[PDB]
Amino acid sequence: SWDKDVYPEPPRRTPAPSPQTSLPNPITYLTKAFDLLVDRPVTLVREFIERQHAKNKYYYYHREFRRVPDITECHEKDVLCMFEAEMQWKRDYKVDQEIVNIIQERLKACQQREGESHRQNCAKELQQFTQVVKAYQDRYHDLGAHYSARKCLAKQKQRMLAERKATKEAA
Amino acid sequence: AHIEPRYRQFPQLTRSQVIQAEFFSATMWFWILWRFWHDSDAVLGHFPYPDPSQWTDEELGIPPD
Amino acid sequence: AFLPSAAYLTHQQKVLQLYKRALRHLESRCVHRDKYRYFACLLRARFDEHKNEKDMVKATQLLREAEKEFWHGQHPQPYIFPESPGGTSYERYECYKVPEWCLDDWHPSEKAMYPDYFAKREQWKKLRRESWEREVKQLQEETPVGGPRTEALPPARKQGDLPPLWWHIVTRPRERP
Amino acid sequence: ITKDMLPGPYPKTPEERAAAAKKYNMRVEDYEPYPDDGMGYGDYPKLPDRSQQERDPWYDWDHPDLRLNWGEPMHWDLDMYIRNRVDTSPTPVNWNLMCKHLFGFVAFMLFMFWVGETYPTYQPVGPKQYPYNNLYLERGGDPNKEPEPVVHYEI
Amino acid sequence: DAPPLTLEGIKDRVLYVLKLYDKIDPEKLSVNSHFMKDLGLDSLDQVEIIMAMEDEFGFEIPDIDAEKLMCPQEIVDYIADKKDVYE
Amino acid sequence: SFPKYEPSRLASLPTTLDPAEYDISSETRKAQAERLAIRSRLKREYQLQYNDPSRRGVVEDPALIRWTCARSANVYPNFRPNTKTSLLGALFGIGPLIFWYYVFKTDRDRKEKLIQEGKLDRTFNISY
Amino acid sequence: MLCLGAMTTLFTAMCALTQNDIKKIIAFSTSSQLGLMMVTIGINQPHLAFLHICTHAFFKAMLFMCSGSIIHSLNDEQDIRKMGGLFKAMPFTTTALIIGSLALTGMPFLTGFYSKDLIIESANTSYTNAWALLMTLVATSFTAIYSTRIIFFALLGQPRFPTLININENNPFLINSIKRLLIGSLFAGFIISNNIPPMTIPQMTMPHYLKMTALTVTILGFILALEISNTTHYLKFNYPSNTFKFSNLLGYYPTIMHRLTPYMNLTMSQKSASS
Amino acid sequence: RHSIFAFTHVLIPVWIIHYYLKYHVTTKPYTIVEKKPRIFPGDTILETGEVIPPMKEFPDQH
Amino acid sequence: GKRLFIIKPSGFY
Amino acid sequence: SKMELPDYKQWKIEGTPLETVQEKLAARGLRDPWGRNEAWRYMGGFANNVSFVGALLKGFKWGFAAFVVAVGAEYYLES
Amino acid sequence: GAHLARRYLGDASVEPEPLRMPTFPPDYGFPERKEREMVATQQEMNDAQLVLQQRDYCAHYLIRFLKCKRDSFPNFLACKHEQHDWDYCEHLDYVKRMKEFERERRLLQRKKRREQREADMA
Amino acid sequence: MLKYIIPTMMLMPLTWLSKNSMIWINTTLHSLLISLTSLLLLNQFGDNSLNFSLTFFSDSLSTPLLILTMWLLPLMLMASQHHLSKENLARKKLFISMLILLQLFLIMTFTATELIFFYIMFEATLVPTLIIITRWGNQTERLNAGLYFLFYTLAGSLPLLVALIYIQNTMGSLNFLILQYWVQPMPNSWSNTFMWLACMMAFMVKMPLYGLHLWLPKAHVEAPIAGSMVLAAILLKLGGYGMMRITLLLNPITDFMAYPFIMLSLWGMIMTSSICLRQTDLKSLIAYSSVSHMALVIVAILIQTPWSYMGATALMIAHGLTSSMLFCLANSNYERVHSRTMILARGLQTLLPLMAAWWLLASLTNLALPPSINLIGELFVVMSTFSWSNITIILMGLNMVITALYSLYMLITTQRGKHTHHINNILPSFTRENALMSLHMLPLLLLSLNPKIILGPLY
Ligand SMILES: CCCCCCCCCCCCCCCCCC(=O)OC[C@H](COP(=O)([O-])OC[C@H](O)COP(=O)([O-])OC[C@H](COC(=O)CCCCCCCCCCCCCCCCC)OC(=O)CCCCCCCCCCCCCCCCC)OC(=O)CCCCCCCCCCCCCCCCC
Ligand SMILES: CCCCCCCCCCCCCCCCCC(=O)OC[C@H](COP(=O)(O)OCCN)OC(=O)CCCCCCCCCCCCCCCCC
Ligand SMILES: *C(=O)CCCCCCCCCCCCC
Repeated sequence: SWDKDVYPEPPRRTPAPSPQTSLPNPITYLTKAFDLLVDRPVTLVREFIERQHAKNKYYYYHREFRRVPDITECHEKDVLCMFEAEMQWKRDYKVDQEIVNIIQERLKACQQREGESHRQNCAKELQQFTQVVKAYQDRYHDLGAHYSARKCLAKQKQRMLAERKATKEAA
Repeated sequence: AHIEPRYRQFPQLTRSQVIQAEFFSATMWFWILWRFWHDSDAVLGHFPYPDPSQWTDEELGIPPD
Repeated sequence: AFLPSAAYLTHQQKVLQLYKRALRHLESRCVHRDKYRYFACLLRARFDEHKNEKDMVKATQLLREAEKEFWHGQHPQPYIFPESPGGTSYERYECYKVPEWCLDDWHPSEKAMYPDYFAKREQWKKLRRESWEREVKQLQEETPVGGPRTEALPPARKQGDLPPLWWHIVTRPRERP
Repeated sequence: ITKDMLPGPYPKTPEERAAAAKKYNMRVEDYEPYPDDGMGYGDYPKLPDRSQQERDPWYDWDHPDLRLNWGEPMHWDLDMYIRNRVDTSPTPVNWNLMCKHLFGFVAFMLFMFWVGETYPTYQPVGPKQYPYNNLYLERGGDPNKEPEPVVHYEI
Repeated sequence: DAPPLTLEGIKDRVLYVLKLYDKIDPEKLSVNSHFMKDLGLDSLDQVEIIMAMEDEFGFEIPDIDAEKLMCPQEIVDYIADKKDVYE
Repeated sequence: SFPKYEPSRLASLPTTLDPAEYDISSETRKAQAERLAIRSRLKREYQLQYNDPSRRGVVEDPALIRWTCARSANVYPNFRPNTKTSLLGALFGIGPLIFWYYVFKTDRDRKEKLIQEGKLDRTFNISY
Repeated sequence: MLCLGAMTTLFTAMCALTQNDIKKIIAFSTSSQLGLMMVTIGINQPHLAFLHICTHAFFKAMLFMCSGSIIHSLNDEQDIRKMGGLFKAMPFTTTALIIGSLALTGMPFLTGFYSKDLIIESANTSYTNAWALLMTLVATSFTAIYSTRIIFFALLGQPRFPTLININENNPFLINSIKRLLIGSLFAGFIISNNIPPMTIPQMTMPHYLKMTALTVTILGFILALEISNTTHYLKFNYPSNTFKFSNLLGYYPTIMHRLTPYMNLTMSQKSASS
Repeated sequence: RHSIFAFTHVLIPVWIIHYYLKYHVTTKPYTIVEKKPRIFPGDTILETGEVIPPMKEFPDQH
Repeated sequence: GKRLFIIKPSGFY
Repeated sequence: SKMELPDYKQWKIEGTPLETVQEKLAARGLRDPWGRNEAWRYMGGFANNVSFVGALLKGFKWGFAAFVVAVGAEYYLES
Repeated sequence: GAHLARRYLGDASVEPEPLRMPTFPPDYGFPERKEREMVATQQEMNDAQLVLQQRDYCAHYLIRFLKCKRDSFPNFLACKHEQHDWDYCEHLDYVKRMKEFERERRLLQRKKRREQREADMA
Repeated sequence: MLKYIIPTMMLMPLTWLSKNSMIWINTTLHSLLISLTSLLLLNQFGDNSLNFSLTFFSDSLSTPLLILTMWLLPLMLMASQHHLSKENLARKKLFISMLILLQLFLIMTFTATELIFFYIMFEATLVPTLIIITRWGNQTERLNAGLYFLFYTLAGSLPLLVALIYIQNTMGSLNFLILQYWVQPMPNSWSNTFMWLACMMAFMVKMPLYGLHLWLPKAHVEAPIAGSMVLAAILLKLGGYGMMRITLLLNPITDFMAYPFIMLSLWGMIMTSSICLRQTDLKSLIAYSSVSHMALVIVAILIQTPWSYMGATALMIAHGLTSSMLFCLANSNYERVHSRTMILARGLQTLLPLMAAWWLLASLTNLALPPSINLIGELFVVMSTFSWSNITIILMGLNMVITALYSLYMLITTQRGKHTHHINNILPSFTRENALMSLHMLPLLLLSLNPKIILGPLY
């Protein structure tokens, strides 16, 4: 399974079976037939495979990239440090892409899970999506196919000069 | 025995095709008249449609001025 | 205008072709058999009225404005026979009409599926290869100087010889392969 | 194939036209080349601009599906005029009358749809009446704020 | 579908159509009864005979081959060639 | 009386409406006979090669080879630069390039002006 | 969507009225029904349009299968002017073709009722393009016209097919294949429309002329086409009009635009592009 | 080998697809997302037991 | 009975 | 093998609409030669075909009878 | 379809226009007019996942009918009663909309008679 | 990269020291082993390019082109071993050596760290292709085919030589890895304008650009089969590879200098597709289709968005496989009818059903049928150009219409209809020909299952 914090779910609330009519539904018998024919032997094969997994347990790891100096504190035309800064920025750009993808998955899962009441009961996910898309658009949009941490720093400096002029024209 | 072709005349019929044809045409007319006997409001009308001219003025809030 | 045997349609041929096209487009206009048969004998009497017109110019004139009458009174979608050109089943089975020479390129493990058939195909091709040079020398002893005149082929005149240029007419594929 | 059976330059003398018409296997008087105006035809014949659907289909053609003979000169758009493509067959109705009828019918239908959009049909009712101030919290309204009250009464 | 044709069947049906045509009496008709010289028919009547053959056997005979069939044996042989009977 | 048929490029005249079909003049007889002689010569020359048992290959058609060599190889050696082809080549060769240049340039100037002034709805656009 | 669907269901059902090949007529039938589906999408009724897809499947597949059984029993005869006299000759095909035609026209309480009747009842009672609704009703009449055209020239009357009868339909593959769609075209409209959950609010309150409208214009189309059918047996030879040449030559749009537009993309591609 | 069709084409693919969806698809987040079931006044939540209270009494019309 | 030989290309290869 | 044909003599057009056609052709001095060929379509088991209103009402008798029986059945069942 | 011809082919000032109406106050002419009771609670029809076109003043019959249709599976005809209740309450809501239309039509007729009496008197 | 250069050079003693009947088998076997080994270049990273040495590197753009190049050599050996079966043994080994030497120049054209070594290899690839076309070509005009091949590819590449040395003197290096970090913005001036033209027109010839494309429907037509395969599969793609390396240095002058070339490619993809609708020559139809598909790659490089470069590299790999298969199909029918006229032999499904299935698959991949990587490249380039300007969707969709039209017209004309009566040498499909078709199509179909390896450096 996965982490329930990063992929949140509301508590499951199913209603109880309240039959009214005299006719038996086919779906209880189909569910019990599917159980006794499929849900038990698949589980037994998974138990055997799980025992074979437990006979030799071994581990893989998540790689940790420590934070090197970024492009703002690298010298101009110094490839040894700005190579490290560029690799750091490219890994951060790919992780930002995956953050935006996670928030998209939250939004779409909320829309289907809420069904018809999705316009009301998914305002939180829509707010989070609008925030992360506005951040990603201010951070990486229009950098082009030859994007770099220099291009992103130049875009950030132009946007910061625009915000500084917009603040200075309001005081 | 399969059907043998005839010449310039009415072809040989099986009993089975004629009784199935009459059976399904009778089932069609049964189903149409049966659902006309039960529902009768999907064809003709579900409720009476009121006439807006026949309505009074007091239920519509009309002060006579 | 465009024929295999001759180069032109005669006047009598154009009269008969207009008669046939007029009856077919009439039957397209006149779907039911009895009503067609009524108007078809009316149209047949309209043709047979000027059957004996001795002036060739007057006959050509009546044929020409009869073509005009027909072009005004034709059916927009005439009934085409299905295997006739323009029909619904025309050239439908041509994808099954594999030519005869493809049998020669079979592997011998599938030529052994039909021993009598290819044992007969060998003597058919034998008959063709001993008829070919004799029918070619038949063609060059009868063709006039300057080439042939019409596209009509001469028959075999002797005994023992086969008609010239016969292989792709005798060994053509069937209409239902 | 040899050099004097290939397409060559535009003939200007009658004997060059005769050698060209003998090359393309047709009569000299029926041999009409394209007009020499730089369109790149050379001495190539101008076949009378028909499709292959008009050809006599009961003839024993050399090429049946093309309705074409062996050695007969081909039109410059022979691949265009096949029966898998553009048909130039004669129609029962004239071309101009077909264009008039089709354009008039399409333009009249479009005009009448626009006029019916200008004069729509409806029913003798008011708008549909929705609770909770026209379903404000259901249409995605923000719950920190509060809209105007849309109050519906009996009638 | 589509039962096979024979020369006997085509011959029977062509003579059957030509015995239902009022301008031919049924005793003078034979397999080699030429329509113009023997039976006293017209060219137009022979055209209607070809059209009756077309309506009988469900295919068009072209006019260049319609205008050369002048006896019922040639009509039977032509339908035999166009339908490939005795396969 | 009857509507006369109007022959166009995409609907030619039928043979049953052509006035020059019914000419019994002897020049038409000689022309049809000479065309029949040429067609019969080519037909016999085809089916002599076509019915040959010794042939296993392609009956080559010089009209087809000549057609392809006309459609490909004989375009530049019989081109002459004159007024008609020059106005057609400038009218149709550089014409649409200039037209789409002005269209796409106007569209991109308008869109860049709307973006650098902050008006174009670009909220969720992060894939480009 | 409303204007385009109304234009489609007008033009195709009007072109269907004088075609002669039966498969062409059923193709114009299914294109007119798709135009009706486009109409009922355009009036914000998507679930009625999808219910009409699920309804239309049964009887239009059954009508093509009955036409195929007729074509196979007449040796690739696909033209309705060489048909007829097939009421007792092909009784199961006659039965299923009549049931499919009645489901197409909107017979009460067959499969086509539960979709098409509610489509017209929702197309009347909405803020709608009025000309689109009027052309929809004209198309509703035209469906009955070509349905009885198919029944008349295909089944009624006396034979017109050639003399060798090869009429045979007694194979359980053909019988069961038309039979299960026949059971579908009888019952599946009721079954599906009473199994589907309500997704819109249906307009069930409307005046009497506006409730009976689809049925009335359908029966009037039946009556007018019965007049058209009875005026065929007469011994009158009418010269063709321009309406007949419009509806018989496909509306002239598969004639001009299949000659004019393929002329330009094939000649400009050489005389202005290649050469 | 009498109902080998319903074994080999159904009951083995149901096993394969059920093992797949059960231990490789639903073990991944948001892959099979289900619309939550429809709660009415009068139901009972099978996870809690709280009976959803019924509606207000109707201003009866007939 | 009266079965007919069907000419088809070489399906061996 | 052999397919037998019915006799050619039986297709007389007396009793067909071809009789009416030959009467209206004899009204103007004409004689129809192609009646007996088309006589079989208007004779035998193809003669007297139904009209359209009877073609719709195929099975209406048995269907209405089963309708009455089943309505009486659900009328006697409910008590 | 007579009011269509009364708005299009006659005068348009007296017929109530469909797009922007009611143009009169709801208290104009009514002594002590009462609101419409909303029977279905907002969280109730939020939980039953009703379509936003179906969240009108008569959604409680639709909730009971959907609950019947779920609780009577597979018998898909056992809830004709609640379906008729929902359809008749939709009929009554359509009647209320017709009454709003006729109210606006008679008040525009009142405005026409008012301005004609004023144009005759003053 | 030396572990692929050295086996490619050992293919020369492998082909010159073989037995006279073993020279196709050995070269096919060991080139298949080198292509098996070529998948070890897939060690790519999301941040860093696989930087081997000072001379060679391989990012995610050059890697699918290297796998395609090392895979194309066994397919050319299979394709050419029938028409050269009556060739002299020494000339046969010389042909195989020209193919191997061309592979050797290509696989260090794509891995050239430094751009003048890219230029030297990029112009060294001409001379084996020159020898193949103008030695083992077919008809009379093969010498005019290579003459306009050698003139156009050198007259475009000549200002590129001065332009790269001008970058060398100004920046200090032509290492692509150094110029990733030392690139300066190129402003608006006339000197920088002709700088941009000198850096771009060479690859514009090699793509080809519309208007500069006239070498291609003669160089592909007059070539033998291995020459046409390598020309349509790799040698056109050298231009896209060089553009994707060189537009790093040409910013932001590209953003207003690319407009006339975007117009040329967006209109030439309509023009050359219309030209494909009226080709009598099948190999010419495949050639003009190659021009029409590379026009989209030119547009996607010149608008320089990430989706555009992903679609352009996907479209280059997909079109290489598809056009190589189509030329091999055209050769499979040319080996039977001895003419490239498309209208000559028709109805070939009635005689060759399995080869007609391969024709159908190659035609469906030609018209970008989803979920092929043909459609992935086509679709991503259409997405990026719609983002570039919304009006370009008309030209894109109209091109896709004409593309499906000429693809299925080629299918109908070559495979369907009535067959030709006077052609009787139509052999059954050999095992070699179907092996060639399957080794084209099966990698192309498998790349739809895992398309991320052919989506370039910015996937
Ligand atoms: C990594 C492991 C992967 C394992 C799975 C494999 C994945 C797919 C690989 C390719 C599979 C097909 C390859 C063979 C077909 C081509 C040749 C052919 O037709 O031979 C006929 C022949 C049988 O026919 P026949 O009767 O003898 O002769 C035919 C006649 O001549 C008359 O010929 P015909 O016209 O009747 O027949 C041609 C017909 C023609 O059919 C058509 O034209 C219709 C196809 C188009 C429409 C339908 C599909 C549309 C797309 C949707 C489906 C894909 C996505 C589905 C997912 C959900 C939705 C997203 O084609 C077919 O029948 C082939 C069916 C499969 C078609 C796949 C799509 C092709 C369309 C073009 C590209 C589309 C985009 C790419 C899709 C890629 C999918 C992976 O087939 C064989 O003998 C097959 C041999 C074994 C093939 C092995 C394939 C694997 C090779 C890879 C080796 C390495 C990995 C190990 C895997 C081992 C697996 C065993
Ligand atoms: C929601 C809004 C809806 C708006 C709808 C109205 C606007 C669009 C109007 C339609 C425009 C396209 C239609 C016109 C071209 C039709 C071409 C065609 O299919 O021709 C058919 C023709 C064969 O027809 P036929 O002769 O009947 O065949 C008898 C069988 N032997 O076949 C041939 O002759 C073969 C020719 C092959 C090559 C044809 C090349 C034509 C390519 C046309 C591309 C059009 C691109 C449009 C792009 C629009 C972008 C916005
Ligand atoms: C006034 O007539 C309002 C009703 C809706 C608009 C008119 C609809 C007319 C067509 C339907 C009725 C047809 C009766 C034969």
